Amino acid sequence: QKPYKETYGISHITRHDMLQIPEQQKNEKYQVPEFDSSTIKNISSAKGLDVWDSWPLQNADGTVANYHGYHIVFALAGDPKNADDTSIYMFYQKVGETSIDSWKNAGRVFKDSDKFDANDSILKDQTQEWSGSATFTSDGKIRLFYTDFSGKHYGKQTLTTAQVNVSASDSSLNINGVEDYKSIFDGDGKTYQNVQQFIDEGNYSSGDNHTLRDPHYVEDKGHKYLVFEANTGTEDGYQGEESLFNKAYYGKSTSFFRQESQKLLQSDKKRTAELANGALGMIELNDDYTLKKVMKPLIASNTVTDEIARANVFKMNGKWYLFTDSRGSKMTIDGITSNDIYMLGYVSNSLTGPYKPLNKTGLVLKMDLDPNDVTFTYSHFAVPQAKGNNVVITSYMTNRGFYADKQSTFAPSFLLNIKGKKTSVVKDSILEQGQLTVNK
Repeated sequence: QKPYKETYGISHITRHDMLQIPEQQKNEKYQVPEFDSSTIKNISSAKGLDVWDSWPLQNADGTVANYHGYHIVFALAGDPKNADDTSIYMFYQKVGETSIDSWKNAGRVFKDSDKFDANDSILKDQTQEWSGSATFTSDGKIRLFYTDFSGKHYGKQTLTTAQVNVSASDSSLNINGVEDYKSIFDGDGKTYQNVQQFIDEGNYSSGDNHTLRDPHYVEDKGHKYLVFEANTGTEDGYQGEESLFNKAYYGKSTSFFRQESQKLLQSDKKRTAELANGALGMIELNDDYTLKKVMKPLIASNTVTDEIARANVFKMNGKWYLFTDSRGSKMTIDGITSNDIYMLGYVSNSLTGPYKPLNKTGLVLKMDLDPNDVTFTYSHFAVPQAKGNNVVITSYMTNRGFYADKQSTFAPSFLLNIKGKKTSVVKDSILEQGQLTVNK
C-alpha cells in the first residue's frame, strides 16, 4: 500500500505522542498517588458485592448534583464469583458526609422485568448492564444513560436511557421504578462500528474489540449530547490493513512515519494495530433523550488501541477537557507495558474540537501496580467542581474476584490540578473513599 494522509476532520491519538509517555510518566505530576491499604474498606452497604465502575449524578455541566439533600452514585456491581453478573446499583449519602460508611445502598436501578416492559427489541435481549453517566434534569428528574450489553448476540452494546423514579425522605432514598427506558444508539456502520461489523470479522476469535459504551451526558448552549466509547466506521478511518499507512495516525513527520510504520509492519503487533480503531464518539440528543444527530468523533486511536473507555468531557475555566482511560496491555506502542494503565486527556476551545493533547502527549494519569495489589485502581474519572483549579479523580480499587475478604470498592479520591493545557496531581490530596467533591 502507498502512504497517504487523511484526518477525516477529527483529532487523533498519534503514535509519536504515545511513544513519549514511558519516559514522561516517571514524573510524579502524572502518577496516581500511592494509597494506604490499612485505611481501605469494603462498601459496607453493598454486602459482599464487588462494586467497580461508578459515576455521580451530575448537573448538565458535570458538577455533582444535589438530589433532595443527597449525593447519588451509580455503580456496576455483582457477585465476585460470577464474572458475567453485572447490574447498576444506586448508592447515596447525605450531602456533607464523606466517610465510605455514609454510602447507603438503594439497590438495583432495574428489575429483571423492566427490559421486557420497555417494549424495546434490543433491551429484551440484554444480559448485563455496563457503564454510563447520569444527569439531573432541570425539572428535577434522575436521567440515566448506560450500556446495554447482550451476551447472546455476540456482545452487542447499545447506548440506553431511563428515568429513575426516586422518593426522598429525611432518612432514605427509595427506587420506585423506571420509565422512558429505551435504546438510543447501536452504531451506524459509517461513523461508528456496529455489532454486525464485529460479526463480519468472526467476532471474538478475530481479535477485534467492538465497543459502544460508557455514554457521558453533557450540554452546551442548551443542546444535549452524549460522548461515548466507540470504534470508527467505514467513512471516518476504519480498521484494516490500509489503516497502517495513514500518516495521520503517526504524527511528527514523514520521516517518523517511514521508520515507525516499517517497525510496526515487521512486528508481532501488526494485526493488533490493524484492528485498533478506538474512538470517542458523539451524538446530539433531542429533548426527550432520543437521537437527534450522529456526529463525527472528537478523537480516534487508530493503530494505537481498540479500547479507549470512560469517555468524559466538560468545560472548566474557559476550556474544554476530554478524557479517556486506556490499558497498556491493549496498546501497540514500544515501551508501554502490560502493567501500564492510563487516563489520557485533551483540550479544546470548543466542545466539538479540535482537541490537542494535555501535557504535550496526552498523559494525565499513570497507574502501573501489579493486578494483585489491593490498592490497584481502575476506571479513573475526573469529576468537575463548581469552582477552582481542581477536579476530583474517582476510581474503583481492587480487581474483581481477586480476594475473598476485599471486594472491588470506592478508591480513595484525589485531586488533579488543571490549568490551560497542563495538569498535575495535587501533592498529598488523598480524600475519603468515593468522595465526589472538595466542598463539604
